[PDB]
Amino acid sequence: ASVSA
Amino acid sequence: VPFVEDWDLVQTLGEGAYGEVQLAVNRVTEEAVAVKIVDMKNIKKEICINKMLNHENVVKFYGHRREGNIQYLFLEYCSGGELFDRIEPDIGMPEPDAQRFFHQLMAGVVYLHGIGITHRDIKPENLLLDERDNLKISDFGLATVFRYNNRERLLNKMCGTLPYVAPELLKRREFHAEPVDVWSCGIVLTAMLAGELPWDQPSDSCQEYSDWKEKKTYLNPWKKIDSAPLALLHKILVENPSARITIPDIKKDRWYNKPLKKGA
Ligand SMILES: CN[C@@H]1C[C@H]2O[C@@](C)([C@@H]1OC)n1c3ccccc3c3c4c(c5c6ccccc6n2c5c31)C(=O)N[C@@H]4O
Repeated sequence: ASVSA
Repeated sequence: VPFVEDWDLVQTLGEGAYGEVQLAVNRVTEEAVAVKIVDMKNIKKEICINKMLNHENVVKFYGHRREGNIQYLFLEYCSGGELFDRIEPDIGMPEPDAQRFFHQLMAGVVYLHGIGITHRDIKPENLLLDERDNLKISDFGLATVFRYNNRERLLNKMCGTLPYVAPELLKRREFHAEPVDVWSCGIVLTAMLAGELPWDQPSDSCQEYSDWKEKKTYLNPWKKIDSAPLALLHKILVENPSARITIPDIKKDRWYNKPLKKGA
């Protein structure tokens, strides 16, 4: 899992 | 520089009915940050308050982002974990370490009150530590503004955690925000020095609380606390919020200013 800034 | 905006969620820091908090590591820089993820299915207020916070003993806010029904709040990561885990059950911790943590807690609280913000849920589980064991006040989900345009607003909503809540919250319809946080800090100090909470709640129906008001300090947890810090506690855990010691005076307290902890 990941996210963007 | 491509990829610098990518973050990998490598670990779950905390969960619960509200969403989750993940440890995120920057794909390029490897910088670590905490990301609170909330399923919109409150938030707006927490963000507003977080944008106001800039102090070494308060978790910093880096920004927010959302994708439909999910909000992502980027916050300073405190690898040290909860102060709660540094407390030995029924024991506490070395008095010098507790004094240092208390000093930092006061600094954070003085700062918050200075900008008119009250945390409302101060307890060891919400006080985090960084890699150098520096205390960071975290989770402003229950926080609110008690002073705006130099005008104080009395509170009336019951918020917090029973063992840490001030008696006026349960006995009066309205109350001043500041003495409430002061009280909480006193309960946190008790925990750090005795490794146990004095009462389930500060009400006359609670035997432990009645004993304290009756000054039976020969009972636990008071008997495990040295006379110097106990004297301070006698001034903080005062039922009448108007008579309770204020932070400026806590800073003048004897134990508060007693040399105990060697530098790192
Ligand atoms: C009650 N203990 C929990 C421990 C765990 O998750 C919680 C939900 C609580 O910490 C306040 N939690 C939050 C809740 C709301 C906003 C921010 C945070 C947060 C941050 C962090 C951590 C954290 C770091 C290391 C171990 C457990 C942790 N927990 C949190 C956070 C963090 O480092 N930054 C965020 O402020």
